[PDB]
Formats: sequence, structure tokens, C-alpha cells
Amino acid sequence: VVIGIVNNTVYDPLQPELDSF
Amino acid sequence: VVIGIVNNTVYDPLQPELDSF
Ligand SMILES: *[C@@H]1O[C@H](CO)[C@@H](O[C@@H]2O[C@H](CO)[C@@H](O)[C@H](O)[C@H]2NC(C)=O)[C@H](O)[C@H]1NC(C)=O
Ligand SMILES: *[C@@H]1O[C@H](CO)[C@@H](O[C@@H]2O[C@H](CO)[C@@H](O)[C@H](O)[C@H]2NC(C)=O)[C@H](O)[C@H]1NC(C)=O
Ligand SMILES: *[C@@H]1O[C@H](CO)[C@@H](O)[C@H](O)[C@H]1NC(C)=O
Ligand SMILES: *[C@@H]1O[C@H](CO)[C@@H](O)[C@H](O)[C@H]1NC(C)=O
Repeated sequence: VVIGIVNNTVYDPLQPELDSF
Repeated sequence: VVIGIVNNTVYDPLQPELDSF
């Protein structure tokens, strides 16, 4: 529904921590 | 690079929970 959008990967800080657990 | 700085243990809220898990 948004116009002029782009694609890029946002980083979750919890994701590397929980993956390291 | 900052001036007038001090040292204190800033606290992650994830760290106790993930360490308990
Ligand atoms: C941004 O990401 C979306 C989601 O991956 C892309 O949409 C998909 O594009 C592929 C390739 O054309 C299609 O096979 C999928 O069916 C599309 N999905 C949807 C929900 O439309 C989109 O093309 C990407 N845009 C850019 C500019 O990279
Ligand atoms: C604040 O903390 C930093 C990091 O531990 C201290 O810097 C270290 O101090 C020791 C002791 O003099 C040195 O052996 C290290 O080489 C220092 N490390 C760095 C990266 O500089 C700093 O002294 C502390 N400051 C105060 C006021 O407590
Ligand atoms: C910017 O304008 C061009 C046409 O010159 C168009 O193709 C493009 O989709 C526009 N992009 C945005 C973000 O408005
Ligand atoms: C405050 O002033 C004193 C001199 O009166 C100086 O020695 C000290 O480093 C200064 N501290 C800060 C944080 O500016």
C-alpha cells in the first residue's frame, strides 16, 4: 500500500543473541 | 572521544532472561 518503497534487510538484535544461545 | 565520562554497569534486560533460559 506504500509507494516509492525499497527492499533491504532489517536486523533484529535478539536474533543473533538467541541464535548464539 | 567524550569528555567528563564515567564508568557504570549499564544493564541489558535480555541478559538475565536469556541466561536463565
Ligand atoms: C521486494 O520484495 C518482494 C517480496 O520478496 C518482491 O516481490 C516478489 O517478487 C518475486 C519476483 O518477481 C515474485 O516471484 C513474488 O511473487 C513477489 N511477491 C509478492 C508478494 O509480490 C518484490 O519484487 C521486491 N521488490 C524489489 C524492487 O526488489
Ligand atoms: C573505565 O573503564 C575503562 C575500561 O575498563 C578503563 O580503561 C582501562 O583502564 C585500565 C586501568 O588503567 C587499563 O589497564 C586499560 O588499558 C584501560 N582500557 C582502555 C581501553 O582504555 C578506564 O580506566 C575506566 N575509567 C575510570 C575512571 O574508571
Ligand atoms: C520517480 O520518477 C520516475 C519517473 O521519472 C518513476 O519511474 C519512479 O517510479 C519515481 N519514484 C518514486 C519513488 O517516486
Ligand atoms: C571539573 O573541574 C576540575 C577543576 O576544578 C577538573 O579537574 C575536572 O577534570 C573537571 N571535570 C569535568 C568532568 O569537567
